[PDB]
Amino acid sequence: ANRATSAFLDNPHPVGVNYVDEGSRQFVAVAELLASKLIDSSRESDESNSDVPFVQAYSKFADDNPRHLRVKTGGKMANALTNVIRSYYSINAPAIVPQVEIDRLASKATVSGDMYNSYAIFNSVPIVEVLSPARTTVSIVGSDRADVTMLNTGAGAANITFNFGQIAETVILKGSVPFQLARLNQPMPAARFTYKLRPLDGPFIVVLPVGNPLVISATAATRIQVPLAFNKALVESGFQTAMNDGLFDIQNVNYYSSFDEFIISQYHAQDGINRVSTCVILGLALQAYDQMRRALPV
Amino acid sequence: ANRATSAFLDNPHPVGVNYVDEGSRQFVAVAELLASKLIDSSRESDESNSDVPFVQAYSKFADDNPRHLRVKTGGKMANALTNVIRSYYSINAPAIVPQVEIDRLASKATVSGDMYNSYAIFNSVPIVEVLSPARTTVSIVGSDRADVTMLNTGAGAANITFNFGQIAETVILKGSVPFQLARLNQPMPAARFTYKLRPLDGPFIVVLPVGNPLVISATAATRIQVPLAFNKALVESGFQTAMNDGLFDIQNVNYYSSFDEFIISQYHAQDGINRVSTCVILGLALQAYDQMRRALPVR
Amino acid sequence: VADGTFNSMIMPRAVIANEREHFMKTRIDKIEHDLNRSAKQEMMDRQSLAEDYNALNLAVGQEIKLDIATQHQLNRLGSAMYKADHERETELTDLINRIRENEVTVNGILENQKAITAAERADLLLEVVASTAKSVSAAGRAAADGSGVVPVFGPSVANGIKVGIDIADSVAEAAIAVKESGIITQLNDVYHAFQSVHVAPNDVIKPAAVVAGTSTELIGNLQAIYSRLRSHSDIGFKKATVGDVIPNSYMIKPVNSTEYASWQLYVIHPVQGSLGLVVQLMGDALTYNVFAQYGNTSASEFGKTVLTGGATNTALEGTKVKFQTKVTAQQALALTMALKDAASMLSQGELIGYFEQYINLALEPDNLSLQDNMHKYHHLLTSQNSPIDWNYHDEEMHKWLDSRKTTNYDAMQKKDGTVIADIHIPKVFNDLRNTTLHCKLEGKQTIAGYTVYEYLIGPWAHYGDIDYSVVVDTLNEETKWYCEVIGIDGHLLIEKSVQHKPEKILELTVNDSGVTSFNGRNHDRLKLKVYVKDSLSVKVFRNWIGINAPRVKTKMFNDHIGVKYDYSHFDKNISPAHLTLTDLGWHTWDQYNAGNWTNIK
Amino acid sequence: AYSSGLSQNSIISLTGNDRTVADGTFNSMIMPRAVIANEREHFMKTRIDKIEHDLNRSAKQEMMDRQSLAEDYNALNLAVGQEIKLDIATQHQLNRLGSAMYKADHERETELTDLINRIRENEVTVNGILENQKAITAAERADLLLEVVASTAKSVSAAGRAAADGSGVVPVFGPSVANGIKVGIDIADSVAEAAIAVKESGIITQLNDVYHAFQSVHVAPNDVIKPAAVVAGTSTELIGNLQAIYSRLRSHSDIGFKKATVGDVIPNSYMIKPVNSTEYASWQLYVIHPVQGSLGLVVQLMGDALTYNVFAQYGNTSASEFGKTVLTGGATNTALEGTKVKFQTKVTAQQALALTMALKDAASMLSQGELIGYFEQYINLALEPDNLSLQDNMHKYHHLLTSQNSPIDWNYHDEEMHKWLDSRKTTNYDAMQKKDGTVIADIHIPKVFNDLRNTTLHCKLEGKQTIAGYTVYEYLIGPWAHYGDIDYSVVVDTLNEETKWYCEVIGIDGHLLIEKSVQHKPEKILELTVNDSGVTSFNGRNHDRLKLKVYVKDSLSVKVFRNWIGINAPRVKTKMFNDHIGVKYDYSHFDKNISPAHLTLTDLGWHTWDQYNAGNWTNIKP
Repeated sequence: ANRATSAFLDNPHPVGVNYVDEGSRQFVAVAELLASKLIDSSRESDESNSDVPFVQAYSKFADDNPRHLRVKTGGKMANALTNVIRSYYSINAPAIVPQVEIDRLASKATVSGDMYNSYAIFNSVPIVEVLSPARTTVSIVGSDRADVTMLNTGAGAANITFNFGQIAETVILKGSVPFQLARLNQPMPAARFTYKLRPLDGPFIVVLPVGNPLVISATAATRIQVPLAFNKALVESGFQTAMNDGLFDIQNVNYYSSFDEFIISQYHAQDGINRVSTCVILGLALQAYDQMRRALPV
Repeated sequence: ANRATSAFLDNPHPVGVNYVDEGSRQFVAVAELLASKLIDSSRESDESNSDVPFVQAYSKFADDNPRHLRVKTGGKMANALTNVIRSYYSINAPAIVPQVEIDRLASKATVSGDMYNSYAIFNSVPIVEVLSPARTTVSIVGSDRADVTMLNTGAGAANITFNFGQIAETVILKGSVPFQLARLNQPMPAARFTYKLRPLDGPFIVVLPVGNPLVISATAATRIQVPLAFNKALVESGFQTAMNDGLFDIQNVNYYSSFDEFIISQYHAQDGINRVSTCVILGLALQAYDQMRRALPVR
Repeated sequence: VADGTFNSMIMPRAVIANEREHFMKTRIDKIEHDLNRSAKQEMMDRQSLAEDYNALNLAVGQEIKLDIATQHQLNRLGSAMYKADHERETELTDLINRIRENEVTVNGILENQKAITAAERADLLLEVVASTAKSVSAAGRAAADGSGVVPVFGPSVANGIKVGIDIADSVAEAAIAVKESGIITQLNDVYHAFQSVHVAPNDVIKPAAVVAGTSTELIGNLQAIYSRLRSHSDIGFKKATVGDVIPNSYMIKPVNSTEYASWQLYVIHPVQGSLGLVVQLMGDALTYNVFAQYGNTSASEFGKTVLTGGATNTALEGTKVKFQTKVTAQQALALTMALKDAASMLSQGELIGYFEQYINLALEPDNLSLQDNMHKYHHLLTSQNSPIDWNYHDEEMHKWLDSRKTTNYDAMQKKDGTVIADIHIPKVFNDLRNTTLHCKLEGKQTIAGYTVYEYLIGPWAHYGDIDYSVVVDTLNEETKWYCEVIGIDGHLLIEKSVQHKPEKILELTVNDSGVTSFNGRNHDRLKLKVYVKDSLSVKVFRNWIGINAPRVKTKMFNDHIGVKYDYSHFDKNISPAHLTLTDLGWHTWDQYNAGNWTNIK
Repeated sequence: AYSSGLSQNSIISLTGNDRTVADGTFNSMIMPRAVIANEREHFMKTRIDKIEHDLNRSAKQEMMDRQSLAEDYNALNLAVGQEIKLDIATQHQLNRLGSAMYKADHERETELTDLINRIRENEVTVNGILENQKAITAAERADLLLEVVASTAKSVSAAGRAAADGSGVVPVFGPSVANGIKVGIDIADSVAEAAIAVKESGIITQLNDVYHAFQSVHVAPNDVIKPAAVVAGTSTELIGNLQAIYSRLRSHSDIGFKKATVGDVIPNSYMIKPVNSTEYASWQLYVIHPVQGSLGLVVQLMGDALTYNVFAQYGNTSASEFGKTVLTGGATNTALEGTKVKFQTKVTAQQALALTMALKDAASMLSQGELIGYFEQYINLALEPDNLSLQDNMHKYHHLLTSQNSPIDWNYHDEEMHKWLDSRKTTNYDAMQKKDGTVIADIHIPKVFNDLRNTTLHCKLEGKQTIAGYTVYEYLIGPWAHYGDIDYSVVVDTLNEETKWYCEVIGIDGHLLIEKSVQHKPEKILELTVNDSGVTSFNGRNHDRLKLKVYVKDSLSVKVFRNWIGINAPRVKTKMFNDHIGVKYDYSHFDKNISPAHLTLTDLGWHTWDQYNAGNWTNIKP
């Protein structure tokens, strides 16, 4: 038999284990709150044609009054935020921020470090394995929308078994032409365009008739506990900025096209629950990084 | 001649016919307004040293004071919103919420029930049918971006007809290699990469040369009237949550990967003008559901 | 007031969905076919027919050998279909004659009485013309039905015939002989899905006289309807000829039907016709689609749609129940139009029951308004203002079938030898009226010890040269049998004495219009009468000089009105026991005295 | 009180949760009807069977053909103790039922060999169907099977089976063959030859009563294939289940004929219904006495409860028609008071028992009217229930009752029923010998008639295949339910004065070609000796059945006479599924033919296959 896998689920590198205490989670939450206020002040500064609102926001964030000759990097908070993002990604990235610096920056605002009081839906579709018989070709393309192309060159119909993992909550399959799908040892139903499946049910068998190729489009949705301040649009923008700014350039690390792939791949791995907990904190850090960098380009 | 169709456009199931009056529209708008305030109140209380803003917001929403050692479900408004969502999706779902309860909840806040204040743009590309000769094969894949792979195994060039319906306003066709496309009874232009089409112009004929396969990528834009409070990001997120929570689990109903596909499919069926009105109200309800459940998660 | 019990007792019943109602019907048709045609008799008479065909001098490539299994099976199917069709034409010609005799009373009936139903008008017309059959009800038609008009039963003909004879890489004479004895699996499947339909002139007079106001219009409508029926029957025989498996009708019903949400789908595939019908019943709404049986280049059986009446979903999922229709496509379309118009004032049970009964048992609905609308639509579909252009579709069906025959034979000629392909797909069995065939005449008239066997010469749907011959078997060792051919100007008497051998009587040429010149006058049909003492069997053979004679265009209403031919002379007889030598030849009516067509006088 | 434990699919009723159909709906139009209780339906269903019988078999033809048949039987030089004389009225009547009954059973076996032959040819694809389509209904699984084997009679529905039915397989109608026969003439203690001739012209009143309550049941292979495929891991197991079913059917057919010749009246199957039925208070009772069976069934319907009892048909010699109950499904009251309606069953005991097990397990889901209609339609019309889930359930129970692990065993009951029958033949003969004498007793209770296969019976053959002018008549030699020595004779009658007719016997390896020219008289063709296992050694190989083909010119009829050397040959133990898969034979060569027109002098005799080339099984390789 031949097995096929989604590209992004292969070999997830270990995540960092350093800044996960109660104080560190408070610092990340404080950075998100203060960076959001900074970007709001910059908009207000432009509207009112005065730099006074921005100066107040920058002083709170950077612990220093902005100076025209200086470059406005963000102060100690920006440097600390950049280093924790590096440490969160990989276990080989050193932790260079002292704990006394984290505690001092955590006291700038009063916020709870509760990272598990809300939820967010992630759209990366996990295809753990697709097993096909001989004389059949199966190709998997896509992460947000997985298209599986199957061609049958054998004498008779083939049975292709899909395994979507045990983590995803729902999966919706739509085919180019009607096809029949069922679980292990259930009667095959009539040809039908769209199927809705719960991955916990078990492996699913697709009967592939001989002839024109059949393409199945796969869309999934999984629920991950996140803080209430989480915003997926900001996290995705922050992920690209950090990747472009060379914050994830560490040896023996795997790269991903989106933060959705990173958290899902890290979830279909050994110690998935603990890995996801660190990934959520990284996402909130990237949310603060996106806001702070757009207000203070460098 | 073979026919090819979009997967999401088939067999649209009937949508609910209850809770679509003016009083019911006010309830959904009130629920959306009160759900948003609940989110901002929780953020405000988290950033402060007092829980008073959250206590007032939850009491207004749930009609009971929050309590320790309690699940913080959401109260009667949460139950009404959940059952109302079930009714809109399918006509087989029961309508159990009394109208008196809906009217009482709609009096909590003051908002208009306008569902036609503004417009929104939905990106699902409707390919109603692709008609190809006997020698060729055509495969349609995708909903937001439709890729049609076209292979000509015959001796000469083939002509394939594209029909995008009459609902969509613009469709942009982009090919892997330059190709030719023109209307019925019109001369073929020079081979060019991209085409802009108005679907009302008529069926479109594309010349398929013999040789390597030709893939055409299609993107379309459609305008559907929505209330001003409509937010596409929140509606789509709420759509996935309701499907995960089983609110759409009922007999003889089709399933869709996104709210964009759902509304476009109902638009293209008979009585589509009447069906989209109910779908828009369900969209605003899903917006309230996302805010309310993210503020008060339950198992 | 009533309790409501009698209403439920007269409600129509579903005769397709009910498995009890399908088993009972199939038995009766099988019993009816076996009684009139016996497998033992036909198989035993195979040798006699084979020698008769060979004794006819047919050039090479234009002769049939019933020693071949496929050729024999095709012939019995052809003879049964032709005999039933031929009998209907004689009945129609007689009916036209009675109407022309009483044109004055018929004209008064067609004009004065118009508020009565179609059935009532037909009954009054039949009584006035004093026809042999005076009943228009279903029971009366069944009671007054000849032996030959019984529809042929598919499985009965195909029962107990060897299928799938395997010889490997052998060209020996003995291997060829054993190969010819068997039949291919495709022909067995075709025969298992074949049933014929032959409508009676009494059933056709209701559509013909529903809007007619003159006797000429009524006669012309009758001729126009029967021209379409004969063309459809010719298509039916050609369908089994080519190497293709014919589709057969089926009904789709829900796997677990609900009390209040039930739907029915009917797919009619008339073997005698160029078009099919798809009917869907969802709720109280009826939707129909008329498709073309030709084309179908794809896997789907349905071709292009030529008439639309809604949206019909043929991809529904449910149980499949199979049946054979006893009505033509025109009749099925006529009812589905009337049901669609009257869907509001009929219940679900009436809609299903009326439709199933007509398709399966040729039973007209008991509703008077439904029946009147049905026959009004039947007249429209067979007139010149029909929504369907028939001549186009029958022509296209002919071209499609000949194309399939060529590609099926050429596909086989590659896979096996030419001889193997020839015995499996004959080229001499093209069309029902094109082929060489025989008619086993029956006789119930005896004039002075001479049994009279009547035969209708024509009408012709093909043009060229035709030959007619008789084979007479008589218990006596020596006899003298006469053949008389009657036209308009006069009749032609010939005398023969040869027995147990075919003998050519008439050489005829027919032009593009389908009209022959019989002794200086244009004729469209002739009558052949054979007189024999103590005869046992008389068979009439017909053949065309060239194989696959070209077609003649089907005649519509205006074609029949333009040319009028007298048929009153077909009634008179002669007495061979009182014949003389001088009376034997071609003589006209002015020679004979009034009432004695035997002596010149 | 029997718990099978078999898995059964859930049944969805047409009536709904209310358990009553809505007036004027599609469901009420397709509901099953009661063909037995309604007089209009039952009075009709008699008429169609009578028409079917008289169409295929004519009484006038059978009366005329009596003289020629007697001459042919006489020309078969049997021993003085085994002579069959057709001038005796009783013997002629028993021959008519025997010849018609055997012909139908012989035709069924011929079709079974062809279906087995077709299955083995496509063994690779048949295996693919069985394993892959594990989860599917029996009817759907079968429909795929007959489609891929490319066999005749593809349709599996009742209408299709009726349409593609031969003239010889029509069930025998008892009352028709008992018409116009003189019964009850008296000689008044006269022993003169003239008086004896009169006595032989008539029959006794008992035989007339037996004939008026007789109806044969013959099971088509296409119906048999459904219960075989419900559990079929491989194609070999499918073949074995086919043989197990038909061997049991042949055993029951012989028992049915023996009941007519024993000397006792066969009880009638009947139904008891209330004098004035009250809505929601009605009860139905059915008693089935299958003439072709060793067991009976009593089914009672009281409200929503179904109760059945399977009783032995032997040993009920004490003021009752029911023996001991071999299988109990509840309590059945046969003393119920009501009107008495008689019917003749068209299904075997196992089939009727199979349906009543499924009905009991689905009584709650189905309505009372559905239970009545489905039962009556199957029992009286052989119409399978329309409910696909119920139909699939019944075939699962059919397989269990036929397989080795059946709750009731049939070898034991068939053996006892045989012992009971021949014991009653001796008692009836002994009593009649005392009362009226040996000469009269021999007239009314012949000794030669024992069983369908034991008795010397003739089987007319119909031929439709013509090879270069030679009509082909096929007769299947075997299988046998007895061991001993058997003989086969072929009678040929043609229109020509001089004839040249050939015969051919196909074995596993090679075939034997012979030529004979004697016509209008029996001609002895082949001799066999079969051992205790029913297996015969033919030219050095073990066979269970052989193929016989007669080639003739301008033939009118061909008859095959079979007889055993010793009267009342012993019975081989009935074969089962395990012993059918234990040894494997081949019947693929039975389709091979020869061309007598091209036969030469040197090709006659016994020639193996390798002496010929590929094809051309008529001329020898030089």
